[PDB]
Parts: sequence; structure tokens; C-alpha cells
Amino acid sequence: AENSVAYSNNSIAIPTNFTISVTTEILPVSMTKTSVDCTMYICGDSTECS
Amino acid sequence: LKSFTVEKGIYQTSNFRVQPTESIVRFPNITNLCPFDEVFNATRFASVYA
Ligand SMILES: *[C@@H]1O[C@H](CO)[C@@H](O)[C@H](O)[C@H]1NC(C)=O
Ligand SMILES: *[C@@H]1O[C@H](CO)[C@@H](O)[C@H](O)[C@H]1NC(C)=O
Repeated sequence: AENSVAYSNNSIAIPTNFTISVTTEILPVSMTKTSVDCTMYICGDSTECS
Repeated sequence: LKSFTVEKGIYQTSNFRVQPTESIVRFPNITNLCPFDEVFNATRFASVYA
């Protein structure tokens, strides 16, 4: 939205009230810990391949 | 670790694997045997030219 603040060199705007607002922030902290096995992945249960 | 002194901690050494014991083979019911008693057990053997 457009807005032009009523700026002038002898005028001020002062709040007379207030709102106690609550914001929400969401941050990842960790991921899934994974582990791998070559003897089962690349050459699954086959001693000739390994 | 390729070292003789192991510092206190927990270390990944090997990969435990349960190994198979039997080799199961499963195939459907043996039916529709090929006809050979009609050619092996028969007194009406055809002629050599016929
Ligand atoms: C202060 O603002 C007024 C607006 O009414 C303007 O006329 C005046 O020139 C401003 N002061 C100066 C020093 O320019
Ligand atoms: C400020 O706003 C609240 C409602 O949000 C109102 O109850 C209260 O009277 C207001 N305070 C003043 C000083 O106007």
C-alpha cells in the first residue's frame, strides 16, 4: 500500500496506546542421522562382488 | 583406529549380519507330465520308412 508520512519540520507523532503482540519463529535444529553399509548396498549379500 | 591406545568413547568397528541357513526353492505343483508312455510303451511302433 502507498503511504506518505506527514513529515514536517515542527510536528511529531507519539503513540498513545500499545498492543502486546506475539510472533512465531520456526527454526530447524537437526536432521535425520543416517548410516550406510557398502557390503550391503553396493554388493548386497554377494561375496563375489565385495 | 589404527592405534594401540583407545581413548574413552564409542566406535563403529564392524557390521553384524545375520546369515542365511537354508536355500529354499519353491515351484508350483508338478502337473501335465509330457506324454511318453504312449511312445515308450506301445506295441504299434511305426515302420522305419513310415
Ligand atoms: C520548515 O517547514 C516549513 C513548512 O511549513 C517551510 O516553509 C520552511 O521553509 C521549513 N524551514 C526551512 C528552514 O526551510
Ligand atoms: C488501548 O486499547 C485497548 C484495546 O486494545 C483499550 O481497551 C484501551 O482503553 C486503550 N487505551 C487507551 C489509553 O485508550
